[PDB]
Amino acid sequence: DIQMTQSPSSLSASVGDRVTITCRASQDVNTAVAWYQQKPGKAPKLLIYSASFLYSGVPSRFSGSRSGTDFTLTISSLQPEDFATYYCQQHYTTPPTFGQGTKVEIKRTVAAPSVFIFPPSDEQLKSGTASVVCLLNNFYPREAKVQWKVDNALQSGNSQESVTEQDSKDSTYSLSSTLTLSKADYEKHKVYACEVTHQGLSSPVTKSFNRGEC
Amino acid sequence: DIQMTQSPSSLSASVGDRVTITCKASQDVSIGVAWYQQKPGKAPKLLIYSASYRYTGVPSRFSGSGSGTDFTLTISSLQPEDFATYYCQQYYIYPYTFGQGTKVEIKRTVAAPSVFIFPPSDEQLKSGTASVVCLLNNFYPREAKVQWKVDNALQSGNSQESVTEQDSKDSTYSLSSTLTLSKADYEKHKVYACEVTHQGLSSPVTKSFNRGEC
Amino acid sequence: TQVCTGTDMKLRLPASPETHLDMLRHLYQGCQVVQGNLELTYLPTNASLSFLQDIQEVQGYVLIAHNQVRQVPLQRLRIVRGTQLFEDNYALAVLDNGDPLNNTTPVTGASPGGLRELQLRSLTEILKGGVLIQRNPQLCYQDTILWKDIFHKNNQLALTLIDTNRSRACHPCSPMCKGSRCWGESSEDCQSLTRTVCAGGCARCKGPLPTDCCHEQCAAGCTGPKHSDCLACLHFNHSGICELHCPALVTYNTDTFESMPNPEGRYTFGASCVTACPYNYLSTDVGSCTLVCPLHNQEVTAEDGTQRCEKCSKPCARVCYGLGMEHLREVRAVTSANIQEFAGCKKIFGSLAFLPESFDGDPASNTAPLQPEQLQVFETLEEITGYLYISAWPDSLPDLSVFQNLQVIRGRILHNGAYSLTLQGLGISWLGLRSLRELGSGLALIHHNTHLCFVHTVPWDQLFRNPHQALLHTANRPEDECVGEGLACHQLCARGHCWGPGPTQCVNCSQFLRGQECVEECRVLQGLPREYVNARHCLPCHPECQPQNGSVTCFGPEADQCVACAHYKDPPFCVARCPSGVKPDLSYMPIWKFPDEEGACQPCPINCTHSCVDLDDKGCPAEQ
Amino acid sequence: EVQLVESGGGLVQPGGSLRLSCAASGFTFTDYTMDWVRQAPGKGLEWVADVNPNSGGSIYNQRFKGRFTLSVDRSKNTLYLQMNSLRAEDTAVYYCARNLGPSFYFDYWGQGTLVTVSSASTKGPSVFPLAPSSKSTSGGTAALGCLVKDYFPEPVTVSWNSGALTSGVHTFPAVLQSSGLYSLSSVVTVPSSSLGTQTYICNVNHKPSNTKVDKKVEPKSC
Amino acid sequence: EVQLVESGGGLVQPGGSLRLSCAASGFNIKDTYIHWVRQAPGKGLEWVARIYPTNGYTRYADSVKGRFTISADTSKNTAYLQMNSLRAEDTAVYYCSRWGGDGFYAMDYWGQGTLVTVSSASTKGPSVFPLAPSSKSTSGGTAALGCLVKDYFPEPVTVSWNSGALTSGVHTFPAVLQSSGLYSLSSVVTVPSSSLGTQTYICNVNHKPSNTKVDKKVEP
Ligand SMILES: *[C@@H]1O[C@H](CO)[C@@H](O[C@@H]2O[C@H](CO)[C@@H](O[C@@H]3O[C@H](CO)[C@@H](O)[C@H](O)[C@@H]3O)[C@H](O)[C@H]2NC(C)=O)[C@H](O)[C@H]1NC(C)=O
Ligand SMILES: *[C@@H]1O[C@H](CO)[C@@H](O[C@@H]2O[C@H](CO)[C@@H](O[C@@H]3O[C@H](CO)[C@@H](O)[C@H](O)[C@@H]3O)[C@H](O)[C@H]2NC(C)=O)[C@H](O)[C@H]1NC(C)=O
Ligand SMILES: *[C@@H]1O[C@H](CO)[C@@H](O)[C@H](O)[C@H]1NC(C)=O
Ligand SMILES: *[C@@H]1O[C@H](CO)[C@@H](O)[C@H](O)[C@H]1NC(C)=O
Ligand SMILES: *[C@@H]1O[C@H](CO)[C@@H](O)[C@H](O)[C@H]1NC(C)=O
Repeated sequence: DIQMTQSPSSLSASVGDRVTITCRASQDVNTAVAWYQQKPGKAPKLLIYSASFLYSGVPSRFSGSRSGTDFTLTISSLQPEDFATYYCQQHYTTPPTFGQGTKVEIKRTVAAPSVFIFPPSDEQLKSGTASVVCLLNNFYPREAKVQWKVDNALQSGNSQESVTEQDSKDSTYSLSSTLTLSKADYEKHKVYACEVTHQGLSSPVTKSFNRGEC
Repeated sequence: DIQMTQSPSSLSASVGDRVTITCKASQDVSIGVAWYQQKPGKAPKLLIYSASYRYTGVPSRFSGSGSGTDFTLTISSLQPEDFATYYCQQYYIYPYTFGQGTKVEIKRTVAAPSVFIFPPSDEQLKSGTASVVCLLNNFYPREAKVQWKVDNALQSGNSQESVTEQDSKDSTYSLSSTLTLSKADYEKHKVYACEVTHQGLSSPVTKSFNRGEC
Repeated sequence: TQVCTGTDMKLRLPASPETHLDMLRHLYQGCQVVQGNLELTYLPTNASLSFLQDIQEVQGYVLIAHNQVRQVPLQRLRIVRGTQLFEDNYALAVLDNGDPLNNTTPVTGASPGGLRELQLRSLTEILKGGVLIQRNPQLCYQDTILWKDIFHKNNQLALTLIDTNRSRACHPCSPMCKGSRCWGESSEDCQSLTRTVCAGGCARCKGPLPTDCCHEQCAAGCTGPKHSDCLACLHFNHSGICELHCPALVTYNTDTFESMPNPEGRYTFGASCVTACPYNYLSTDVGSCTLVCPLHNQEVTAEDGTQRCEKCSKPCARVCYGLGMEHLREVRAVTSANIQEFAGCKKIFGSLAFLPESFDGDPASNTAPLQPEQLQVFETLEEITGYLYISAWPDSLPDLSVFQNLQVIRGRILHNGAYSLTLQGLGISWLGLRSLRELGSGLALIHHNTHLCFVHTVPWDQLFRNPHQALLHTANRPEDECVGEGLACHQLCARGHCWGPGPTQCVNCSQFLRGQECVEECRVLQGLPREYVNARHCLPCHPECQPQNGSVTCFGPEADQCVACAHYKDPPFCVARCPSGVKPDLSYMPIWKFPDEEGACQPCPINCTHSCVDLDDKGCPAEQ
Repeated sequence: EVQLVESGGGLVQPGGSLRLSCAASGFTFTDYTMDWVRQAPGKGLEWVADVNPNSGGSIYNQRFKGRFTLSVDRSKNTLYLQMNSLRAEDTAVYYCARNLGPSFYFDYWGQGTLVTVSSASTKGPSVFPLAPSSKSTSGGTAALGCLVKDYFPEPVTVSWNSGALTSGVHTFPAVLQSSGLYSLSSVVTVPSSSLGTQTYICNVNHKPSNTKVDKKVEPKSC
Repeated sequence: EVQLVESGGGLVQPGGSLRLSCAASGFNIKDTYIHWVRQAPGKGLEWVARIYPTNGYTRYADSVKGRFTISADTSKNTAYLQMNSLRAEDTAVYYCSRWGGDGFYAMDYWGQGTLVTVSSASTKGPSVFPLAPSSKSTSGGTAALGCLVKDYFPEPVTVSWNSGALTSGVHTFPAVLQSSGLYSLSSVVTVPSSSLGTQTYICNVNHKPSNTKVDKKVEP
């Protein structure tokens, strides 16, 4: 078997910057190396074949260079759509081998997210368990802490978080925080809050609401 | 209780043409149709099963189709041997019920009825009954309905209509209607008539009874 | 097994005496219940007849004819069910059991040929048919028998045709007998009455006491008055109980009749309830083991490998019928007419009879003898149900080599109720059936072959299923000269098992094979082609694999598994010539591909969308 | 050749009892669950029951669940429909049919047995005239008939002049009267000139009562 | 045009078996190859098996060898991958892939991929809660509303807004496993201030493994 070791998977760059992705084969591979691009949630598509020839429909900015066992996928001018996972697959032997993917994000301006609070609905209250949702969107970078305050207190070990993948246009992310409380204890207090602390926040921003009042 | 219905009630058609018989089920059955052909007075013969495939030995002049809640039998080249009753049966759920019937008869001229009337015979009068007979011979088609007029109005429950089958040579539809009454019922009125709602003679005809002469 | 199947031959002569006797012995050795008929004809003098002592029930009819043995022991027989009758009128026939009355002058003290006396001490039931006894010049006591006791009350056909002529002064019944109606002279041969001395309305009883009345579902005599005490169940015998029906194998709710499996369900086999059908029969959804699937039901191979009739949604597949199955029913043989239906018949239902007329013609039918080059119809055949009769083969064919792919023959239809094969009247030298690996049921006869070896070498036991099966040698070409000439297998043939001469036919061999021949070895490094081993088969290496002895040339079929391509590498494949590349999926060849220094089938760096006439020295289309 | 001879069909009182026997022949009996399907007079088909010989089980429509029984005598290839707890709406022709797959479509059918249920004894038919007049007819054609009334058991045969006038004669199917007694007409059209001299006789034969009656239908002072 | 259709994705239990079908439309499978390739979540792609349908040659990867099996039919013009003895790790998006016939061996035309989830967990219908625009969740002239779909398994759950006709300000979220083993998403949309009060919004959640299709309205 032949292994493809790729360049580090962090290549945050702005538009127009020359971006290089390095692929090294375990043994000699000749020029049988194809670069595929795949945005998450879709299918990969051949973008450069035989290490030298651009494929039909691919803008001329993309290029490929070969030297020994070192293959460099080069983008002269970065584009917002040029965010995906890139794989330098080889077919020199019977089982084709891929890489670990070079997650090429976009170096953009530090984005301050938009924030929202979602209490359980009336029907959701009647369900038997209340979910409090703290929603963020469009924050650059990714790093942002979220905390839950019940009577202005720490709430950890029960809150759960999820993050969206980088936007194809905004190049940012969106986070959801679910705090699930049984209505046996959800009625102990009256005001619920969530605080968000982000590198794009000058100060942590908190949103609170007094429960039960419509 | 899948009430498997069929249409039209009567399908009059000559030899060598195309006609259709529609079978629609009460509920949805994937493929559960068995089309049967029955001669007037003998055991039914299986024709179609699974709504498309013809039974072994059945002539390929016709073949059904459909599924779900709609099935059809389409005659390609009707022949004299195929003037008989037909049915559909759903063999899918309890309790595997049949259709209701659809006859096929040869079309021809639209000849008017030859209508005759009779008075009750005195042999019945001395027997304490009364029967009034109306005859309509050699008319086409069977659509001709008989209205039994008694004076200026009409009644029901005493009229039994007996129709012969499709005749061999002339292929018309002879018919009789019998009005049954008690002995004393006869001496209540004199005007007995039978009119025909037929597309033969332009207007309905009233026939006269021979009372005094006989 | 306690259940066997009887013959069906009626008055037809034996194929051979020394074969007929062994056939009878193999069919009725330890059998207790005889499905089908029971036929004894042309038994020579001093016949063994010991194997008949343990037969208890007969499901067809009993026939005895043209015998010279003085006594036929059938004591333990109890019931004759008369399912199918002899001449549609009789279920116990005993006729012509004596000397032909022509010359045959006996010497002093010599017993004349003929049955001396019937001895049946337990036969007290006949469920249908009658009795036919006549022309017995040595029989005694046949007249002093109360036959209306033996017959069943439902058997209205109590017609007996009995003869009394005899040439010997029979001894009187012994004084110990009651009613002077005795089977024989010995004291224990007096008839036991079980239908004329019973209580009011009792079909059977132990004796003349009103408490001796049998259960309502016994056959003949009872040890006790409970249905588990019958001497023979009248209708069904479920696990030692006499019942009227085998338990149903599906439970239906009274509102929807939805099917639910019932663990205690039983299938019906003969007059018995069996949990699972025997090996050869087919289990239908109605709950009865059979042999031919009903209409719109087809054989399907089960997960546990069994075969069962399943319902067809679509029209069932075009099963290629044989002979005697559905509409070629009374058709005797295969002419040049019906043979055309046998094109592309991988599975055939029914027999294949071959009378000599097939290869001798019939002037009335305007049918010439079938051509030896007319047998290509039977080439892709893989399964036959029913027997396979053979009484004519071409001389141009030295054997029955036609059926090289027939894997299974099942004895669902036997020739005379006994035979699944037959090889009589032939001149062949071997068989060559290299794929026949199962022989469902019935004895296989190979009869009157003067040129035939390879019958003492065929692996028999590995094909049969039941102990009742056997193979019979008769008039076969002597094994002594077969060995002397050397008509046996060869070394690679495992265990001396084969079908004919030459290394082609071996049911198994130690080494590998290359399609139809057991090989000495494969050709991995040494050999004219290169072959890799797989399931002991020598698959040839791809041609582009450079044959490099000392190194594994190829690791499988495709081109990718070559050790090193002989000519060029179009990665990941080996090519003899680096082919002209193509731009689109839809075919178009602008060349655009040349081999590199080491054979890497590189693309042409030059591009010519206008198809430039100028061509580069490497073969690329050179830009104008 | 598959054939299912039905038998046992005959008159039986309301709420009565009968044992129809469907003797099968031409196929392996114990491989096909058999069905009883009744076609009433002038009606579409029904489905009474089905039986599996080996188990002896029965599956029927709910309406007859407590009144009909199925029995199998595999010794005689028969099949006994024990009909019990009868009613007026039981008169039908009981087609004994064969399941093809055990999935309730049938192919081979019997001729049927007209199981007739009514408390009406065998009765002699009544003959009445339908003589025409010089005005009762139209053109050169004349219509004259005989009417058969109040006879219970089918059938009755009608002929004209011992079958000498088979020309333009119509005999309609019998009609069920208030009781099980039936009635039908038999008319014929003749040339108008023949009315003067040609004799017209109507012969009615009833075999179940073994009565033959001849009647004269010539116009009497008409 | 060249299209590949993959079918057979859905929930399965450990030790079970499943079958995937790749049907090719717009081109003949008689002169190309077929590669089934896994996409393990959070991981790089992985090559599984190759089959040539003209003669039906098969080669498998070492890891999945013995368990999986592949086949094809040229007359029906498609390929099948039957997977047996599935493990927990085989949770993946499976992809069908082609090749360029000759002189071209890049995976030019891929499939669409189908999910296979092996977790020995039950299926629970999604519960929808309409998150309406409140007095404290607005942003100037942009009002944010949406639908909280909770407790569905296995993922995914297709959420459509106006049947996907309108895509302005649409932000679906990945499904996050809870402590209960059930995922929840929050389809959030943003609309103009004047937009509300004249056209109410509807969210259509479809959870195919539960076959649950719920339509809901979000209004003040
Ligand atoms: C058993 O008895 C003898 C042989 O032992 C068989 O023939 C029977 O005996 C004689 C010889 O045929 C018959 O009597 C003679 O018949 C001729 C006929 O023309 C007559 O002309 C003579 O005057 C004398 O009567 C006798 O009838 C005959 N029996 C029968 C029934 O025909 C006999 O067939 C043997 N088998 C039986 C009786 O079943
Ligand atoms: C009905 O079916 C049952 C089985 O379902 C039959 O029972 C079996 O009958 C045979 C014949 O007698 C028994 O074999 C005998 O065994 C004894 C003791 O080992 C041996 O001495 C005899 O020589 C003979 O081999 C067998 O054991 C018995 N199996 C049981 C009872 O489970 C039965 O015969 C059938 N018929 C009737 C009328 O019951
Ligand atoms: C049959 O047995 C008897 C006595 O058991 C003997 O005399 C006779 O020779 C035997 N038959 C033959 C053909 O040897
Ligand atoms: C041949 O026999 C040997 C042992 O006798 C066995 O191991 C082998 O599997 C057999 N081969 C075949 C093809 O039956
Ligand atoms: C293999 O065999 C060929 C002849 O078939 C011979 O020329 C060659 O030297 C051998 N060895 C190798 C390594 O090719």
